[PDB]
Amino acid sequence: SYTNSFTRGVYYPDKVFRSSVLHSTQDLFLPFFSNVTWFHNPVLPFNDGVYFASTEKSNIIRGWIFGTTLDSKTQSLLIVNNATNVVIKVCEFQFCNDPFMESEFRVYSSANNCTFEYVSKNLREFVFKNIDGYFKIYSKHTPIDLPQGFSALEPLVDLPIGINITRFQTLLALHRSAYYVGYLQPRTFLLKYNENGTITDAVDCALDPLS
Amino acid sequence: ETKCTLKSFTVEKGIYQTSNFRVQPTESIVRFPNITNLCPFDEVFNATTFASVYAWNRKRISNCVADYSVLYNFAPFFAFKCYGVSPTKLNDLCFTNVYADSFVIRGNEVSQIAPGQTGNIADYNYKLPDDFTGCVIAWNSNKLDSKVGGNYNYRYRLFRKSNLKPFERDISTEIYQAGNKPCNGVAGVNCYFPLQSYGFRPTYGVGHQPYRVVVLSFELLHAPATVCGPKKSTNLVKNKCVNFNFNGLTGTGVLTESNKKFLPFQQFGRDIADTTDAVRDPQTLEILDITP
Ligand SMILES: *[C@@H]1O[C@H](CO)[C@@H](O[C@@H]2O[C@H](CO)[C@@H](O)[C@H](O)[C@H]2NC(C)=O)[C@H](O)[C@H]1NC(C)=O
Ligand SMILES: *[C@@H]1O[C@H](CO)[C@@H](O[C@@H]2O[C@H](CO)[C@@H](O)[C@H](O)[C@H]2NC(C)=O)[C@H](O)[C@H]1NC(C)=O
Ligand SMILES: *[C@@H]1O[C@H](CO)[C@@H](O)[C@H](O)[C@H]1NC(C)=O
Ligand SMILES: *[C@@H]1O[C@H](CO)[C@@H](O)[C@H](O)[C@H]1NC(C)=O
Ligand SMILES: *[C@@H]1O[C@H](CO)[C@@H](O)[C@H](O)[C@H]1NC(C)=O
Ligand SMILES: *[C@@H]1O[C@H](CO)[C@@H](O)[C@H](O)[C@H]1NC(C)=O
Ligand SMILES: *[C@@H]1O[C@H](CO)[C@@H](O)[C@H](O)[C@H]1NC(C)=O
Repeated sequence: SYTNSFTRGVYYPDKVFRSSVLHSTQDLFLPFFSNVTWFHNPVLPFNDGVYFASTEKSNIIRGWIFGTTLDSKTQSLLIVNNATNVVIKVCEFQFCNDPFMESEFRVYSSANNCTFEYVSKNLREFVFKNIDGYFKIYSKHTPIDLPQGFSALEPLVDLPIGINITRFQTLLALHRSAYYVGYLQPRTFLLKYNENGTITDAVDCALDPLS
Repeated sequence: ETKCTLKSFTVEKGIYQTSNFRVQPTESIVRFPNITNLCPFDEVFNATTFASVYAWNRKRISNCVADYSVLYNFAPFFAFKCYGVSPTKLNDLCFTNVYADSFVIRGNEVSQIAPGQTGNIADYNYKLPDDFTGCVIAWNSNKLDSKVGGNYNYRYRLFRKSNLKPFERDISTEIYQAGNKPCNGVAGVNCYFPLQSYGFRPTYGVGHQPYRVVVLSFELLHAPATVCGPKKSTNLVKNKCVNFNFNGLTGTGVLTESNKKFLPFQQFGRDIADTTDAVRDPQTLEILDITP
């Protein structure tokens, strides 16, 4: 199905503190009141950044996989989380076309030429973007079909990869014993900054004459 | 100065603006970030066992900070020649990735590891392209890689059908066919074993003793931000008009202890009309106001 965001997918455009200052920015945002797919899984496009929310007290959503071909012959990213902790990784892989005791991981079958490694209810939003060989990730965890409210997303990671991306997927923990996808476009927003420096409200300046 | 400002010899009563007073700034404090993830040079230079010439170990270095002042200032280093880059400024020009090959060759063959050379080492085992950019280093290791009675573990190759191409590796062990009659993989006449292990001993002469080698080679294809050399962060002074450089933020002014609270990912603060008025010190992580 499809659902309507209300005011969702606002991230801090960068560092630099700031207080009460209706500051105006031009960037890639998720327009207000948008048409976000609903999923209850397949290869999607990327094309310009991605908003991505989810919900579940258990942890069924166990990371994403990115890239252009999602196989060998070209490089891709892989972001995983077993019951231990996050595992970012960048090799050339061979991905199951449907990749997903407590024994697991039928995700790929190849890990060649690795050029980057790393190891170590609920609503969990993420914004993924990829500019100038850097793959930026913003995120936010707010706990209780989406609802309605405002919550700005704080930057998490920065990866100087160089990787090309055109497609992405998701990873789920099977049964043996809900998520959305928006896209980002170049918009102009008006952000209201608190006195502690947090974004409390915003205005999308391409909605109605009032904006 | 008033007479000069008015261009006259008689000034009538009044009040005249004559010039300006501008405090002067001394010294230039250049702040920056640590080194953190650095180049683990302590392994490629200090392994207990080095590889052989025909099969040289190639270790690559990912995105880190490289401290070459540890290798330049350390040891005798019987030979140290850098070809594309000047040896001193190895800290201001950086590249996408570096590689550090290693092996153990004889003393009087070190002069063959260079762009445009010929010999049993530069044609059959390790060939450096004419467009080299890295910088070779080599030192003596007679006290480690030499056992009385012969050390037969280093195995330079001396027979091959053709000259090696730049930066290739050949570990095959087929039997070299010299004559015109095939030998089907057995020694004999006109068919030889292409490996000729060095007979290292301590009672040799310089030029026949083992000389470990490391060959750093740099590459910068298209990566914007990569491994780079280390910079500096002078001590931070306060309450004096100063010339400062916060990991990129270049400015001038008086620095003062703050009482604002950034969010723990924000570096500097701006005013309305967009001028930098606060920073965070990278090392101690405290907020400081910037007044002109
Ligand atoms: C190469 O490794 C050896 C041993 O791992 C290093 O020798 C150490 O030197 C430090 C500094 O004087 C001493 O505190 C240690 O006790 C030494 N180790 C031993 C086992 O005695 C040597 O410094 C290393 N060389 C380089 C260039 O890193
Ligand atoms: C960068 O290095 C400096 C030291 O060179 C680190 O400063 C240390 O900070 C801790 C606070 O957790 C103090 O307890 C230490 O005494 C400090 N060391 C010195 C020598 O002053 C600084 O923390 C490093 N940067 C980061 C981000 O950790
Ligand atoms: C989203 O777009 C699809 C495209 O056909 C349309 O059917 C659907 O009604 C749209 N949803 C909203 C909320 O506008
Ligand atoms: C979790 O997955 C990563 C992926 O490689 C793996 O390295 C790690 O060992 C896994 N955790 C455990 C406990 O095995
Ligand atoms: C990537 O892997 C393939 C197959 O393992 C190999 O042929 C190729 O040389 C590797 N890439 C590099 C840069 O070595
Ligand atoms: C990404 O793909 C495009 C295809 O149009 C290609 O031109 C570009 O070089 C690729 N990116 C990099 C960094 O090579
Ligand atoms: C954060 O903002 C609230 C309300 O704007 C304020 O009361 C508080 O003092 C600020 N600082 C905190 C919570 O550290």
